[PDB]
Amino acid sequence: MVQQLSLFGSIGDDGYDLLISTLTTISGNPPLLYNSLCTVWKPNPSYDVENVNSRNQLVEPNRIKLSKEVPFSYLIDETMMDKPLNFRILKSFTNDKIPLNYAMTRNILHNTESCSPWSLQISDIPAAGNNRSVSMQTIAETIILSSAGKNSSVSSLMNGLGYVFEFQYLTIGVKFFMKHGLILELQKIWQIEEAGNSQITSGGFLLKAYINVSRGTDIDRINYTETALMNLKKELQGYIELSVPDRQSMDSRVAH
Amino acid sequence: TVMTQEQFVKRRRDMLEHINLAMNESSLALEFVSLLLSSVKESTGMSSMSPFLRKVVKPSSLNSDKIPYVAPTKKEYIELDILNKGWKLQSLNESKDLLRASFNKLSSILQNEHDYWNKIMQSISNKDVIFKIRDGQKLLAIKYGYEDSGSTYKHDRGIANIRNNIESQNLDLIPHVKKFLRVRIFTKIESEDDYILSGESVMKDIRKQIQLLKKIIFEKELMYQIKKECALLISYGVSIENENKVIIELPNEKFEIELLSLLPKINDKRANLMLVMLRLLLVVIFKKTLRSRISSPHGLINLNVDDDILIIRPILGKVRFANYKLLLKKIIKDYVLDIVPGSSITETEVERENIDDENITKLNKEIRAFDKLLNIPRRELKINLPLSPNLSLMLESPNYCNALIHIKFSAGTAVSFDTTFSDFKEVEDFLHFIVAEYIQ
Amino acid sequence: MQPPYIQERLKSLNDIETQLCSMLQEASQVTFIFGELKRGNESVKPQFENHVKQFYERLDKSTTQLRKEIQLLDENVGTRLLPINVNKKALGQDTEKMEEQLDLLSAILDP
Amino acid sequence: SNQALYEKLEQTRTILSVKLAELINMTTIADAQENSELAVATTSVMMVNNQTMQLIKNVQDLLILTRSIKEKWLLNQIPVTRFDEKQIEELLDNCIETFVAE
Amino acid sequence: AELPQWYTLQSQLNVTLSQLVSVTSTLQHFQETLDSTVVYPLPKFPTTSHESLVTTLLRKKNIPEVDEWMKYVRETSGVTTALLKDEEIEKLLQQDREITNWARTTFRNEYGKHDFSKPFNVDDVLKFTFTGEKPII
Repeated sequence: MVQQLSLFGSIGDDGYDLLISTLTTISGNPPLLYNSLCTVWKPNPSYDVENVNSRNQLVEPNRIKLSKEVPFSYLIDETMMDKPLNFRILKSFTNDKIPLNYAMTRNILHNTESCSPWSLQISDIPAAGNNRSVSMQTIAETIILSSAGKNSSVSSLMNGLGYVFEFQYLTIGVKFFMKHGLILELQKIWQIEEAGNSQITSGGFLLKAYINVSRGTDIDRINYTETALMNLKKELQGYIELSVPDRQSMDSRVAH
Repeated sequence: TVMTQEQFVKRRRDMLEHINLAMNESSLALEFVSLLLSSVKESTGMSSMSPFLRKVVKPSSLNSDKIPYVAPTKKEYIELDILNKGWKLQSLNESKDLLRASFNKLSSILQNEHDYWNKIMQSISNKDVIFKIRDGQKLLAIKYGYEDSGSTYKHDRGIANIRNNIESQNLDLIPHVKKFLRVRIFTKIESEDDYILSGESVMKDIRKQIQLLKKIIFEKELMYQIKKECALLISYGVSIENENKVIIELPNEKFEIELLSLLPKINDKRANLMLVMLRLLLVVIFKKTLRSRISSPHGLINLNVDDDILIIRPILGKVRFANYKLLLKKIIKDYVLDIVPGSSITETEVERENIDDENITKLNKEIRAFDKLLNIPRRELKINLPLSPNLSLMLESPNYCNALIHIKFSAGTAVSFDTTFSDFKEVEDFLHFIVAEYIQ
Repeated sequence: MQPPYIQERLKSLNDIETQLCSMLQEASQVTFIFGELKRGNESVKPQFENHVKQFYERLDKSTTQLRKEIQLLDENVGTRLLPINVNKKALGQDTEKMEEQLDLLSAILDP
Repeated sequence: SNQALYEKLEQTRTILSVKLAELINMTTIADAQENSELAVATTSVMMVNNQTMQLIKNVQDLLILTRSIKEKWLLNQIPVTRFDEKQIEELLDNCIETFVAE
Repeated sequence: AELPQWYTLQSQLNVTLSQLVSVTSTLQHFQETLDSTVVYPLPKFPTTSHESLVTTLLRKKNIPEVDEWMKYVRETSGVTTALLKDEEIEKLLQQDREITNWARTTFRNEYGKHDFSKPFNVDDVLKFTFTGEKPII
C-alpha cells in the first residue's frame, strides 16, 4: 500500500541540459534514460456495474493502467544507432514523430503465446487534506508476470477482468536517484493513437520528484520524506518552482 | 615594513593620551559655555556642567556684555588668508603622501593577488571541486575524496585547504602524514623454518600534490577495508598484527601487507602485481557501490564484509587454487596414472554466465572486465583411459579459501558416479577404489 | 586547463584591479601637481590638465569595464554558471585511477 | 546579490567621480567661507580625514567587490576510450598468469 | 586592551569629525556677537580660592603644539608678510584664487565630458495522464 510523496514542475527544451547539469551537481549521479509504455483500461460501458462492492461501501469506477518498458531499438529510427543511450537523446525528441506507432503498440497488446511483464497500477485522487505541502497519492500495483492459453493476449485478459482499452501514452525521460530515496524524473509524454502520435508535453519536459513509502501510516516517515522534498524545493528555488498539481488533474476516476 | 608589539603599544598609548587631551579640551569648552549659559538660563547650563564645577562654583558666576560691532581689518584678512593658503598646502602635501603610500602598499598586495590568481588558474582544473571554508577568514578548500566517486568512508573525508606560497611560487595543500602500504613476500626454505623475504613492492607541484593526497586517502581506504575483511578470514590463515598490518600465512609463502610511513629480488614483480591487484579490486568495490547507487533509489550506504569487500579473498583463492591443483594433480598421478599402464590428463576451464543506458552499461561492462578476476576459480581435469571408462574431476571453491571436488566416473564394462568431496584424503581412497574396481 | 572564457574574465578583472591601483597613483600625482601650482609654479599647468584627464578617463573605463563584467556574470548564470548555490561533487576519480593502475600494470607486464 | 553589486558599484563610481574634485575644490579662499583659523583648521583636517581616505575606502571597497566576483566566477562554474573490453581481459589474464607463475 | 571593530570605530570617528564640523559651522554662523562679547567673572565666583580654575576656564591661549604647527605652515606657505608688501600679498592671493578657479572649472568640464516561461500546463498534462483527454490549446 505505497504512498507517493510527489512534487511537479516543468522546464523548456532549452533549459533541459542546464537542469541535467544542475541535478548532476546536486545528486552526484548521472541521469538514467528510461521509458514505460502505459496502457490505460476503463471498465466496460456495456457492463452494468453496481456502485457498491463486495462489502457495503460504495465506490466509483476507476481507470486502471498497465505499464512496461519498450526496448530502445524500437525507439531508434535506424538513424541514431551511433549515439549512445544517454540524456542527450531527448533533445531530438521534440515533435510528434516517434517510431513507436499504434499498429506496433496494438501488436504488443495482442501479443501477435507468453506475454511480457507488466505493472498494473491503480491510483485514486490525492488526499483532500489541505495541510500537506506535497501531493500525496495512493497507488496499488501488481506485477503481471506471464500468460498462456489460446486467449493469452493481455488485452483479452483485461477484457476478462472487465476493462476495455481507452488510451495509451509512451513516456521517455531521465531520472536521478538522489539522497535518501528521492526519485526525480524528467520526461516527455506522447499519446499513441491510430490517428497519429501527439506530443502532450509540447516544447518542454515534465518534472516529477517523488518518494515511495511502503507504510503511509508511519507519520514520522511521511514527515521525513515531506521535509526531504521541501529541502529539494529550497535547494531548487530561484531556478525552477516546485508546486502541487491539481487533484482534479491527478484523479483517474471515470466521470459520469 | 614589519611592525612589532612594543611599537604597537607605544602608538596605542600615545593615541590614547591624544584622545584624552581632545576630550579634556572639548569638555573644558563645553563647561565654559554651560557656566556662561547658566547666567541667563540657570537650568540647561547645570546639565552640562561638571559635578566638580557645581561643587566649586555656583551658577550665574560669569557675565558678558556687548562690545561694539567691529569690522576686521584687511591686514588680518590677508594674514588669515595666507594662513589658510599655507595650511591647505600642508594638508595637500599630507594627502599626497598618504595617497602615495596607499598606492605603493596596495600595488604590492595586488601583485601578490595577481600571482595568487595566476597560480590558481595554472594549478586547478575544472574537474576539481573547491568550496569556501572558515576557521572567520575565507579559505579555499579542494575536495579530493572518493566518497562521491564510490567510497563509503566517514572516518576521514578528503579535504585540503589551498594556501599560497610566494617563496615556492606555488600553492600548498594542508589536509583538513605520508603513509603508503607495500607488500612483503616471504618464501620458506626447505627445512621447515622461519620465512625469509624474497620480494617487495616499491615506495612540490600542484598536480603531484593532489595525486599524492588522493593516493594517501585511497590507500588508507584500502588498508581499512582489508582490516575489516580480515576479521572473517581468521580460520583461513589470515590475521591482523597492529590494526595497520595484515598477515597471510600460506603452506609455502607468507604475505605481509603493512601500512607505514618513511636489491633486485625475484618476487618484486609479483609484489607489484598483487599490489596493483589490491588497488584495482578496491576500484571494483567503488564501482560496485556506484552501480548499486545507480540501480537502486536508496543506494548502498554501508558495505557488507562477507558479500561486498572481496579484496584479498580472490587473490588468496587463486594461489590456494593453484596449490589445490598441484595437490589434485599429485593425487591423480599417484593413485591413477601410477596404477594404470599409461594414461593422460587434460585440463579444461568450464564457464557459466532491460536497463539500457550509457552510464549503467559502462558500469556493467566495466565490472565484467574484472569479472574474471573476481570469479570462482574452477577447473575440470579429465583423464583418458584404455578401452570405455571415463573419469573427470572438477575442482571448485564456493568460498574462496576452501576446496570442493566433484568427481564424475563412468564405465562401459554400467555404473555412474557423480559425487562431491570437501577434502583431498577422501578423493585419495575414492580414486583408489575406482582404479581397483573398474579400471583394473 | 581552465576554459579560455574564465581565463579572459580573470585577466579582465586583474586589469580592473590594476587600473584601480593606479587610480590612487594618479590622484596622488594630481594633488602633488596642484601642490606646486598653488606654491606658484605655472609651467606645469598642462601636466595638471593631462593628469586630471587621465584620472577621469581611467575611472570611466574601469567603471564601465566592471559594469559589463557584472553584466557578463549575471548573463552567464544559465550558460556556464550554476543557477543555484550548491557545492559540487567529485566524480570519475575511480575511473581515472582505474586507468592509471591499468597503465601501471601494462607497464610492469610489458617492459 | 547582483542588484547589490549594481548599487554599490554605481554609488562608489559617483562618489569617486565627485570626491577628488571636492577635495581640491574646497582648497579655495574667500573673504566656502572661512573667517576663522578654526574654520581653516577644521576644513584642512577634514580634507585628509574625509576626502582622501574616503577615496581610499571607495577604491578598497571596489577591490573587495572585484575579488568577490572573481571568486564567484572561480567557484560557481558548471562541471564539464583508451582501454577496450578485450584489452582489459587480455591484460588481466596475462597479469594473472605472470602472478601465479606455474 | 582589545580594539573595537574597525567599521564601528571608523563610524564613531566620522560622527565625531562631523560634529566638530557642525560646531565649527555653528560658531561660524555666530561669528558676530561672539567676538563682540567679552566675558568676566562675577564677584560671587570664588576668585581668590580658584584663580587657576577661572583662568583655565577663561583662557584664550591655545597650546604651543598648535601654535608651532601654525607657524610651521605659515613658513612653508612659501610667502610671508615680513618681506612682501600688502598690495603684493593681495595680488598674489588674487592670482592664487584665479588659479583655483581655473582648476575647478577644469574639473567641471572634465567631469561633464564623461557620463556619470511555461511550455505547457502541468495540470493539463497530468489530467491527460490520468484521464486521457487532450490538453486544451
